[PDB]
Amino acid sequence: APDTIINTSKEENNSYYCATAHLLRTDVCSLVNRVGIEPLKSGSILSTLEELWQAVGIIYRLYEWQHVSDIDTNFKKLPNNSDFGLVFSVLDCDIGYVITGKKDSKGNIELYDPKNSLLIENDDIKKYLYDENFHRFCIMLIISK
Amino acid sequence: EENNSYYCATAHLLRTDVCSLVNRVGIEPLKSGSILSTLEELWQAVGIIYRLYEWQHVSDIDTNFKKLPNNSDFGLVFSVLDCDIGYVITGKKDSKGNIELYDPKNSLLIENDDIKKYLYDENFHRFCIMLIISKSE
Ligand SMILES: [Cl-]
Ligand SMILES: [Cl-]
Repeated sequence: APDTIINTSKEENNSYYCATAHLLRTDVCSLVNRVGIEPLKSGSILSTLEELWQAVGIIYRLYEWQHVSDIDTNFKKLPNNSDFGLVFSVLDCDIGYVITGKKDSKGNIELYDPKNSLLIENDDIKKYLYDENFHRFCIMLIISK
Repeated sequence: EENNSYYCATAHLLRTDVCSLVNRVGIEPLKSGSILSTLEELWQAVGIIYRLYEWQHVSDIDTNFKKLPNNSDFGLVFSVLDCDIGYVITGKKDSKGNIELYDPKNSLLIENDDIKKYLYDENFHRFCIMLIISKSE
């Protein structure tokens, strides 16, 4: 349940905190006052994203590392009205990077990068994944809260 | 009752028993109709921190085993031809790198070589590994 917030600063405003707070529809202050300030567990953003979801009670299904060429095939197999996390490997990043996404009733995809306030809809999604130097990806589909 | 694989599998991995697990936790029902969902929700409750794997066919299981690091405890949720829901067993990759599987509800222990025979006998179709990172007994 949301607390009063100013988006806070330093490094609670990381992808994985920011992506998790958007999907739970809460804020990063509610996220640090419960659970705490999570360091990078085991060096993998995936591991720290997963264990942040375990801490806050998100029940998810995981889809393993694949090349970004076959991402629309994963998009097509997702159920309609579904929210999910998206961990990407990046050419100029030594760790992963997390964005959020949703599938609407009509089967469209919308992607949201909360840390950079970036919102992408179908028909701009291909250009975005290319512009962002995304290579591999891993989808975390929420089942329940 | 509470003699269910997911409770029994979680209590075997935690090095405890289900009755002292259930005064913790309570008796949580089948969340979302999913044995996977119920295992995840039971593990978050008790503090088992896991890495979730993609559902995969049982044929590709020896490769998943092959990539697991030594000294690993894990759960394994199976799809079963004659079961409407999943079934949970426990697993280990010890220091020497052998795989051992334990079905707690039916007290069965399976080691390498018998694993292909075992998974075929049990009518398992796909599977999903939950690798333990952290316990709090
Ligand atoms: Cl709202
Ligand atoms: Cl990883």
